[PDB]
This record gives sequence, C-alpha cells and structure tokens, in this order.
Amino acid sequence: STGSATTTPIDSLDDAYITPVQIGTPAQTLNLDFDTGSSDLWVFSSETTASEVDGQTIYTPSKSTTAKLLSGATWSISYGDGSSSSGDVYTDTVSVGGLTVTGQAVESAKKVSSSFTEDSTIDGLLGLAFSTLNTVSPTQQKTFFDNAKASLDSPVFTADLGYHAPGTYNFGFIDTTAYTGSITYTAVSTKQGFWEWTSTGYAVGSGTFKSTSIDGIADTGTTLLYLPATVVSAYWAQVSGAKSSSSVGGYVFPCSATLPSFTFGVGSARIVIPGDYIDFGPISTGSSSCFGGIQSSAGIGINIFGDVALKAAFVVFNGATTPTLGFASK
Ligand SMILES: OCc1cnc(N2CCOCC2)s1
Ligand code: NA
Repeated sequence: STGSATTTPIDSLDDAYITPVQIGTPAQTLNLDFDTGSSDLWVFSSETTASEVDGQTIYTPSKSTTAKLLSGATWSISYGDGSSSSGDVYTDTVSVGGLTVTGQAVESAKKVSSSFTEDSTIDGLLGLAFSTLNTVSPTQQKTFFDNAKASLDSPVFTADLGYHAPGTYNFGFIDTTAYTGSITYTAVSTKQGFWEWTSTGYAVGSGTFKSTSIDGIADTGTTLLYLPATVVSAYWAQVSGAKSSSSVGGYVFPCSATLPSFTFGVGSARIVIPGDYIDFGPISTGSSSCFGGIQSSAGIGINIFGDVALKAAFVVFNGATTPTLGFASK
C-alpha cells in the first residue's frame, strides 16, 4: 500500500502545515499537523472542554461506527514550546491520502493549552517520531506510520514541504520526480525517540563551508531552525543591524535587510536554505524589526532542523530495521 496527501501552510509565514486526515466511519476529516518530533495522534473532539475549542473541527467518536473506547487508557503531552494537551483514547480507522490503518489509537483531547485553542486551523497532531515517545498509559500505542509500515510497499515516508506553498507527505514510496540530483542518506539514532542525525557542517551565504558535527532532530512540527549559539551568531553577524533581543526572545533584524542563504551538510552533500526562507516578518504588526528563522538552541538541550531547513529539501524518513534519513535538493 501507499498514501499521498497534500500539506498546506496554515498562514502566510509557514508557521505550520496541515494535512487532511480521515477518521472514523463515515469519515470525519480533520486537518492535522504532521509532527516528526512527537508520537501521539491526538484530536480536538466532542470531549474537549467547550471553552478550549474556538473554530477547530472536532472528532465525535459516538458518530463513528468503527470507534471503540480503549478502556482505561489516558494520555498527556507537553511540547518544547510549552503547549500541552491530554485526554482519553479511542481506536478507529484512520486514512491519510488513501493509506488506511485500522485500529489506530486516536487520542481524544479533554484539555488543550491556550496556544492550541487560539489556532483555529489545527485540529490536532499526527506524530511521526518513534513509538517509544507515545504518551498513552498504561499501554503505549503505535504511531500511524508504525501501524501502516508492514502494509507499505517500502517502509518509508517523505516530507516535501513548500515555501509559501503546499507540499506533500507520501507514505510507502519515494517520488523520484519530486527532487533533483540524488538523495544522500545519513545515520539516525533512535535513542531519544527522534529522527536524530548529525549534520556535517554549515556555510553562511557565499562563505566557506565549516566542517563540524551538529547533532539534531528532523522535526516537521517545529517552525524554525535551532542551532548552536556559535553557528547562529556567525549567521546573523552577516546581517547589518541584526541582534539577539531578550525582550522579543530571539534574533531580530531590520526588515529592510536582504538575508544571506544558509547551507547545511548532509554527508558530502549540501542543502541550501535561501535567505528568503529565514524571514519571519515583523515582530508585531507594522514593526520594522523582523523575526529571524535561524535561532539558538542553547536554551532547548537539542538542535532542531525544523521547517525552515526541511522545506529546502526533499526528506526521506526511512523506517527500515536500521532507520536512516535522506535529503535531496529540489
Ligand atoms: O543582543 C545581544 C547580541 C548577541 N549577539 C549579537 N549579534 C550581533 C550581530 O552579529 C551576531 C551577534 S547581538
Ligand atoms: Na513567534
């Protein structure tokens, strides 16, 4: 089997991407944030505290002929941005872009934090990190990918995120028309449950490439690129007037600037992030200070190759017995 689904930016900044997902019978279509940095499939639901729902589409298990309560199971998750959600669990049929899984754990939110309520465009998350991170208790559950894997033509999924444009998530096959050149594969550590890999270095603009190992995670659920403070300082020093702002909470730059590109290494290959991709626009409406898309990881404990980096590439998440990541230009 295979599936293929279009993923669409939620706003003009590419703050996140939503992908329609069919849940239940008859289908209930919810727009979920596919997150390679977490391992829970959770949704706004008929159980979510009513004052915490503001425009989201909800899953109603009582209207699905295939829903079953997963009796006694609960879940509770906290993300790197301080957001959280929790609830109970149903099993149901879940379809992504034609690929169907029966018996998928669908985590129904009873509570969500303010950042979820305030984002009317995201109806929940679909986690694509390793199932060791799944929060369901007392019986940990599998991700959609882990449940689909044995049925897939090839045990892979690919992320092809757009810059200010739709892109694609594919399951079970690698679309050789979707990238240029060849795919460079690199080793993955699953020790922390993430798609954790080591970049071979970086360059700023037209500058020399610096060979240095940078261990980080491929995380479709994080907007920005978070790297060590040394690397980030070296980038923003090439932008006149850029500075780290403790009042704003990261690097800002004059909106009049033209940003340099940023290159990261994948083995002997190079992925170039255009300067445009690193513009996250005014800090507040009408401001002439703009927010940078490359920020320090120093106050996180891990480097994160979020959407800023991933959308410059065609990315293969290879879930074979020995997992690997692949990157190609596009
Ligand atoms: O505001 C505290 C700062 C820390 N690092 C800064 N930058 C300035 C621009 O060139 C790179 C480094 S400003
Ligand atoms: Na922000």
